[PDB]
Amino acid sequence: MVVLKCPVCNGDVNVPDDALPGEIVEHECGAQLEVYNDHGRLALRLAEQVGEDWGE
Amino acid sequence: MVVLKCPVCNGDVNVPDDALPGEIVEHECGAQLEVYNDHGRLALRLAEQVGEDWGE
Amino acid sequence: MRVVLIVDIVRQEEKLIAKALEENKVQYDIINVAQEPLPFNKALGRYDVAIIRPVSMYRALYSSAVLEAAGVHTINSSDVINVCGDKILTYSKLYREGIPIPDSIIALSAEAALKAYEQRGFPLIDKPPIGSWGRLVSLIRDVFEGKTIIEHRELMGNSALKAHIVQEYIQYKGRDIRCIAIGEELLGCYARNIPPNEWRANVALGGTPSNIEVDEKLKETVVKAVSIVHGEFVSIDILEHPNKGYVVNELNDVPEFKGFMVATNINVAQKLVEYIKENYSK
Amino acid sequence: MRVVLIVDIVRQEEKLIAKALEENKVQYDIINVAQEPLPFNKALGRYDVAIIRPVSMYRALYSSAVLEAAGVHTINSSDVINVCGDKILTYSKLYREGIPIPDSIIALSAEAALKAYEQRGFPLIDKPPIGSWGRLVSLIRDVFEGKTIIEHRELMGNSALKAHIVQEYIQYKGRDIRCIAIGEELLGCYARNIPPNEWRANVALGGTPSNIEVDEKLKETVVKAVSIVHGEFVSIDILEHPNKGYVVNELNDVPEFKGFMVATNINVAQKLVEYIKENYS
Amino acid sequence: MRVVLIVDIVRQEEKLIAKALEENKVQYDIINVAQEPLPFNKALGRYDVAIIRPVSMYRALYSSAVLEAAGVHTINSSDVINVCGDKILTYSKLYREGIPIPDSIIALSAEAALKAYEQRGFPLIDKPPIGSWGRLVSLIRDVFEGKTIIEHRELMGNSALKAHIVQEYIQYKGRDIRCIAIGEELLGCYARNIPPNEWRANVALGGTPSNIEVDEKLKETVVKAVSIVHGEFVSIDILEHPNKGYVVNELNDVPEFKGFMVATNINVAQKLVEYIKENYS
Amino acid sequence: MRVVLIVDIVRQEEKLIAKALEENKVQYDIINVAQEPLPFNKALGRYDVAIIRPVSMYRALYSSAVLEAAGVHTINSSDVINVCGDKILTYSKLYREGIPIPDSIIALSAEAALKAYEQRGFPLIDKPPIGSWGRLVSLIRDVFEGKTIIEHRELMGNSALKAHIVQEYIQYKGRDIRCIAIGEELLGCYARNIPPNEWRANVALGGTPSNIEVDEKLKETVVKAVSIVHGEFVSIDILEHPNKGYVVNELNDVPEFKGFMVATNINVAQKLVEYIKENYS
Ligand SMILES: Nc1ncnc2c1ncn2[C@@H]1O[C@H](COP(=O)(O)OP(=O)(O)O)[C@@H](O)[C@H]1O
Ligand SMILES: Nc1ncnc2c1ncn2[C@@H]1O[C@H](COP(=O)(O)OP(=O)(O)O)[C@@H](O)[C@H]1O
Ligand SMILES: Nc1ncnc2c1ncn2[C@@H]1O[C@H](COP(=O)(O)OP(=O)(O)O)[C@@H](O)[C@H]1O
Ligand SMILES: Nc1ncnc2c1ncn2[C@@H]1O[C@H](COP(=O)(O)OP(=O)(O)O)[C@@H](O)[C@H]1O
Ligand SMILES: N[C@@H](CCC(=O)O)C(=O)O
Ligand SMILES: N[C@@H](CCC(=O)O)C(=O)O
Ligand SMILES: N[C@@H](CCC(=O)O)C(=O)O
Ligand SMILES: N[C@@H](CCC(=O)O)C(=O)O
Ligand SMILES: [Mg+2]
Ligand SMILES: [Mg+2]
Ligand SMILES: [Mg+2]
Ligand SMILES: [Mg+2]
Ligand SMILES: [Zn+2]
Ligand SMILES: [Zn+2]
Ligand SMILES: [Zn+2]
Ligand SMILES: [Zn+2]
Repeated sequence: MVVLKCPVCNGDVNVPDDALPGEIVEHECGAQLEVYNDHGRLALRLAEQVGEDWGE
Repeated sequence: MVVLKCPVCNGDVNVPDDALPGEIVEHECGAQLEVYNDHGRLALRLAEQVGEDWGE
Repeated sequence: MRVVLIVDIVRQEEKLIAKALEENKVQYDIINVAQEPLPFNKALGRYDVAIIRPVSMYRALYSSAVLEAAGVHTINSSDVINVCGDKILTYSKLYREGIPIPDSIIALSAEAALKAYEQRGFPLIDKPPIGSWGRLVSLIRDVFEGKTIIEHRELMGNSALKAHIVQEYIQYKGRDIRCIAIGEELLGCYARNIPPNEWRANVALGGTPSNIEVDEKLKETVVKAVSIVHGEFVSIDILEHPNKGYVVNELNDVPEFKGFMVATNINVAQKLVEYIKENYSK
Repeated sequence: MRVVLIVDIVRQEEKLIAKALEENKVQYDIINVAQEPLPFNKALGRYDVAIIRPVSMYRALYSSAVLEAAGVHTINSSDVINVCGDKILTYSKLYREGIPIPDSIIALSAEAALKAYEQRGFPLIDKPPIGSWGRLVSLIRDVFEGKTIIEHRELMGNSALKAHIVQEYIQYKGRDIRCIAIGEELLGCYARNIPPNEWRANVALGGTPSNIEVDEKLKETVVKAVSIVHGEFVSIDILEHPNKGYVVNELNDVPEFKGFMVATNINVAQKLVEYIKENYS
Repeated sequence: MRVVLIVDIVRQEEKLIAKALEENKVQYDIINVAQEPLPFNKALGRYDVAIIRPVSMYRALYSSAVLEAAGVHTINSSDVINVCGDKILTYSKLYREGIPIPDSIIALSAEAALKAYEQRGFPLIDKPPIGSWGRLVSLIRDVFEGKTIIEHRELMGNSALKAHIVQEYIQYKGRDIRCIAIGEELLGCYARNIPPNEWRANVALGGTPSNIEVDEKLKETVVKAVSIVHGEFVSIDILEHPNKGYVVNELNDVPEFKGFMVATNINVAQKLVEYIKENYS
Repeated sequence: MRVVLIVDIVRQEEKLIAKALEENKVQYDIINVAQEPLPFNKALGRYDVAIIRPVSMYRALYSSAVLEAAGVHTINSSDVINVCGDKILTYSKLYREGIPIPDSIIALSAEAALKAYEQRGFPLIDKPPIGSWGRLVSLIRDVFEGKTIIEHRELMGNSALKAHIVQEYIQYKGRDIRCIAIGEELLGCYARNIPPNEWRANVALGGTPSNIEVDEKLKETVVKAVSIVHGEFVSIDILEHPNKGYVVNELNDVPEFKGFMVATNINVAQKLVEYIKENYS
């Protein structure tokens, strides 16, 4: 898979080939992360917190 | 007019004969108060603070 | 006919409507929905018409919905309250039908807001879809101001306040125009003049009322806008663009009218009660 | 036909919808509205249909409204999102048409909420009109519990969370019923079984899916409910009352369906894309 | 001697303090910190003593801090306001010195709060470290109630409200004990009796006053707690525990005292002004 | 000697401290306070020293308070976290001691904030007492911007955010100076350079590191400030002022130090572990 850096702990994050931009991945540091596209790169940033209007 | 007690500072509030229950009155202590009906009595409670959905 | 006047905070406007009900011999009750719960059943069907007057837009929306479920005709309706109380929903309906609105871009995150500023350039207005009295309507004139406003919106507790309406700044006359319509017919218009140290025209913020000549294009604009959204008793805010003329900025579902009255001398509460008697007598 | 899939967080449901669009050879783009702003102009009119999938109800609502302004047909529509997204508005529509709902009283202040508890008696359910996944759905069994819940709601930052739906508590089977409709036709139903230490059936809270038999009374209740609110792709939550039978509890405008698939073996994303192709090509 | 009285909303307490200042021939000014800003400079140094009385905790803390920067002695001091304003900080100081407190577990996340409920068992008290008038002090009877409370507090706008103080529920005398100290000397105590339909004693919530006799153990507990926090004009809340005896529940750094006055007929404002005249002239 | 390392989200800084503890043969445990509750009891007294590293200020504050209750020496202490975490409390201690700070006016209401803007004139900086990474630090250029900022902060859910620190805008070197002190001795300093399209120097906002030579005046200002707050492991932010020279802008009680390490090639974690070993064994 692809190896991306955690924007929180700088650890290594193994992101599956399954992953699409916008998917959530959990890292061992305790951070929830979102994958996004930066030009030709997949990258990770801090995921949003659950909003009071979130769900179905 | 009627003399009602401020629920904040215990001082005297002069409420007009105009007064309907639900009307707002300011007092010298800095409190915003709302007129309400308690059986045969007009009384004063602390007014609500402005909400993010308040207005037209 | 039995009317219910639904209130939370009683302002001059509510007092004037109650007085006009009394003066025109209309049987009515007041229910304060900040005090009394409302049941989903047939009990409230004792009222023919409900005049929806809470200051809280959510209280207006929900009291109207509960009364409608009992078969009470509400003014305004919950569908009108939902749409007029939300600037994005209002702009959607207006835009679709060819009513001119300010050139606008919607940004649903801090990231998207910054992109919107970058796409449009400065100056711009950024305001949320909910709010009244000018609250959080922000003039953004450079990237520093833009960045700090974005940060501030991110900390709001109502996630709808995190949606950004980013639009062209339209002001060259020092006022905006406020009209009122009853039964989808124009009642009147006046100018709210912007006070020193303000960028906003709201009477709540110090805007001073004065009269205007109402020309045909203005009347036609207001009438079409109100007909699109189907409001029975609504206000409309209009901006004047140096090239494009009249641009509809918003509509409001629980209109205030103290300023309207000083400028136009129209007895708004009397016109409303007359309209209700005309159309809903039983 | 050109389709746009509107997303913020991409969950398994969004991935399956994108896969179904691909496999059925539908041209589609994905716009992430947590990343891209949306203009009020005619540019978006290049799309014939938008599938509205943000997790944020306000994002779903507003993205739908912008796309509609450009003449794009949205699934669901902004009118449906607004109604199904709000339980008071949904109840109002359903009650007016004689669809059974839980016996409900609406309280729009702390004072009004305590009066509603007193009118109704205990036990009761108190939930706000906005929310999903069981969030703030509270079981109120005595006045101490009611008083503390009232205080907690008063400190919420979204004033819609301060509106109280105070309802009879309907549960004697240990589950609720979840159905999905596409095109105002029933796709299927299944049961969400309440897990230990819960009062709520949501799959998000540990609710376990199982299959059920769908009798004519259930089908007709659902179909009527969906018809009243005009949802194109919606879920419906049904409670079972020991005397009254099926009672409609809520409808949802951006339905999740992982649990629905494990129970029914229905390829929901495939069924959705087939519907869109058949109706909007 | 020149005194400054710092206020935002002038309650009966602040009016009674202003009156006592006037009647004891003390020169004084009032600054309303909801109206006037306070610079960090040497201007405020004209005051010998500040009596800090805003209703808002933040306003009391920050007005105290600005006045202290100018060399004004404040009653209470900013560090006392910080510690007494926060139950965790107060409990920490008290526990370290061996002053009895309710048995408490601190939980700093939703996950940790559920674990703490599991450790303690039901019923229990869960309150946040900030608040007055009983606000968000919850009697949790079972896991359903616990889960809904955790959920509500996660959605609040002040992170201190996400800290859970999980305590044994003390149920013994149907009251709590409210004391006042000035200059670390006990002024006196009275009882606040829990009214029907309550679990809380606060007068604000319908608590009704009555008198108690202060024994040596109560006096020592109160005075020792006050000296640990260095509080100069504070209230102390005490709970009677069937095994531990008197346990300290909290201290308050801007005490209300109309209840105290009704209960004891002690002129708190007069005693406060006399104390200041005695020690700061 | 036994150490406990208190964490919630494990950033590079926490990983480097853990690594340093093991490489230096220090007996240590990690407690994650986002996962585990902490009781007020004597059980935590098994630790000699606690290194307080949660990312949340309230988790840092309260985890420190509970450990201190058990008699554990915490780095930093709850008293230091309370003062360093709050800009107003920090400025108050520094100003009283004659340590230069930016010229500041505190406004504790919307009305007072507008008055303070009128006293200061534009441009000015308005920031709340609480926050990191430059959050809500606003450069106010005119009354229109000021009025909108006041309105926004009035709608926030933490009352501390309603307190405005209205300060002179310092614009001189296009950077700020960031120092670290351990045991109240200066470890070192570097410069954070403000990037294009910013008014703020934070590395988190794109601030770029460079080196400076620390002169005696800088060292004295930093050591004096750290000594006044009694901080044992803290960072210090200094602004260069064209008339005042070095002014202290803030202190941080859970300092990040990745930028410091890159800029100085000083092994901060190692020095910290050496310090603890040297003083608490
Ligand atoms: N795009 C705009 N251009 C110029 N002025 C605007 C714009 N949007 C809002 N305003 C000003 O701000 C005031 C309030 O904005 P409005 O959109 O009417 O929201 P509200 O519902 O808060 O009144 C308006 O009366 C007008 O003076
Ligand atoms: N009136 C009620 N009686 C019994 N259970 C209810 C009631 N309302 C909600 N619930 C339970 O709580 C769960 C979530 O409530 P629901 O109204 O569906 O809101 P949401 O949109 O959060 O899912 C339901 O699946 C059901 O188990
Ligand atoms: N652990 C407890 N056991 C029993 N009663 C409690 C406990 N904690 C609080 N209370 C009750 O709740 C009331 C308010 O709680 P308190 O902790 O004093 O908070 P506040 O600062 O809001 O007054 C107390 O007077 C007491 O009656
Ligand atoms: N009075 C001021 N004058 C000039 N720049 C300032 C001032 N206050 C803050 N800043 C800038 O903003 C940045 C962040 O502000 P700071 O007060 O350190 O808050 P934070 O705690 O969020 O880092 C500082 O690094 C500095 O570059
Ligand atoms: N809400 C409107 C009221 C105008 C009026 O009173 O006519 C405003 O503040 O401008
Ligand atoms: N939001 C629904 C999803 C059910 C499903 O996946 O079918 C729940 O949590 O119950
Ligand atoms: N805040 C205290 C005041 C008690 C008193 O006035 O003495 C209470 O509500 O109980
Ligand atoms: N929070 C600091 C970190 C500096 C550092 O890592 O040294 C900043 O953003 O500038
Ligand atoms: Mg307007
Ligand atoms: Mg549901
Ligand atoms: Mg108390
Ligand atoms: Mg800083
Ligand atoms: Zn990580
Ligand atoms: Zn008063
Ligand atoms: Zn408006
Ligand atoms: Zn739902």
